[PDB]
Amino acid sequence: GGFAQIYTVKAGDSIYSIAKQFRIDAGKIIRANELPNPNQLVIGQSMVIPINGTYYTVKAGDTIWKVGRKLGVSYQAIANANNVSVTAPLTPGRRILIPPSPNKRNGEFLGYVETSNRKITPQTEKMINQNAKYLTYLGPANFEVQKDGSLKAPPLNNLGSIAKENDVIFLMVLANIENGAFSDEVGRAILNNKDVQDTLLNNIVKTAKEQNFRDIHFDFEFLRPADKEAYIAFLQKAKKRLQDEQLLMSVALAPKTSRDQKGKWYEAHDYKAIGEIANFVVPMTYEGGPPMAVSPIGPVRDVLEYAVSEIPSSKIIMGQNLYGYDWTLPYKPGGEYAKAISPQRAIELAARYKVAIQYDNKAQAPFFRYKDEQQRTHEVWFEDARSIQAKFDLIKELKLRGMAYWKLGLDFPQNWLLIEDNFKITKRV
Repeated sequence: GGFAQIYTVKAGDSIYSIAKQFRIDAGKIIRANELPNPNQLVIGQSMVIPINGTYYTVKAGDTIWKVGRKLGVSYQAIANANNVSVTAPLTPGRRILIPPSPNKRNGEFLGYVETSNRKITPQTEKMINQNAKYLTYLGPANFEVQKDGSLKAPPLNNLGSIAKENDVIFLMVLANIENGAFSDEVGRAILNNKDVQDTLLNNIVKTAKEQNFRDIHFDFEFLRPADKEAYIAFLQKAKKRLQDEQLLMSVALAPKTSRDQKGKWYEAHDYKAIGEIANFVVPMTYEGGPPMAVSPIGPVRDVLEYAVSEIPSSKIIMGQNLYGYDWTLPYKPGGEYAKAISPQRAIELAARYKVAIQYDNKAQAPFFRYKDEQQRTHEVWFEDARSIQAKFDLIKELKLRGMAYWKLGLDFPQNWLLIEDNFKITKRV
């Protein structure tokens, strides 16, 4: 980190002892974190302390003009930020505020809104409109591409307006989905018929002009390995067409860790070739499987380090989940699907069923188990300020373009606080 103050609730904490510790009003902490449980804080719960800069814990020898030299910060800035004389004594063990470095790097952020087969609410849209402040791209999932080259459009609700008013590029998500699943057959029909491709591109361009979509996002998945080359040829064809219309082109990539990795899901995506053609790409670095972290940082790193070896890092937007899952144990394949939940809901569950939140250092993700009123054990994996910050650190380390979020509308206040703390948000309109 180094740009945001992240605090993990400890035994005995109250919202007021935390407020005192950081010399900030409890109201600001509660509002910024939309705390569902301000009088029932959970051990292991993480929150962002809403200020510009971060805190330094005073040590035995410390002074202010000193801390100015030991860091790279104006001493008057430190003094003013803490409301003290420059020659003011410093009590060890207490925190002093250090103003933020002037230099945040730029980042592009993408938000998917799932509207297919749904009627999203005014409340959800209000939330999306708030999120859009922090976004570079946003659009509805999905336009379903048909075998004849026509498009089945999703509900657009108010997303075009939300995008426009927040200087966000309206993004057209194209998917080979039939009956609620990715279809290799739909992929085959389009990628092996040039007439259908022309019809498809006409429909894409027509739709883009009608709604002012300005990025065309191809999310073709589970293609036949046999159609690998055909996909590249189609994307080359699409790229020429879209550039002529001043449209951006982006492509979703199945998460891979090597060039000759086999499997119906992965073979048909040539990272290097697609990376050359697309303006940017999105490796799907997030997850009816068993309990585990949704996007464990080890495997995520492996996929992204491979991506960078094939594709300029400045073209890579990493995928990220805004949800966690609640599994009912014992887990059994074929049985019930885990319940998707917001991180706020996860906190509420830990509070309700009186358990601490744990943190997996290996996965860099929070989790806990709890027992419900039928004495069934649940296991919950979700996201918090710590886990998102770890991903942002990875973006900076690997010099990536930014992050793509599945899916907007979910309640996760700390994500948005941390984007602004860590990045200058790119606006392209």
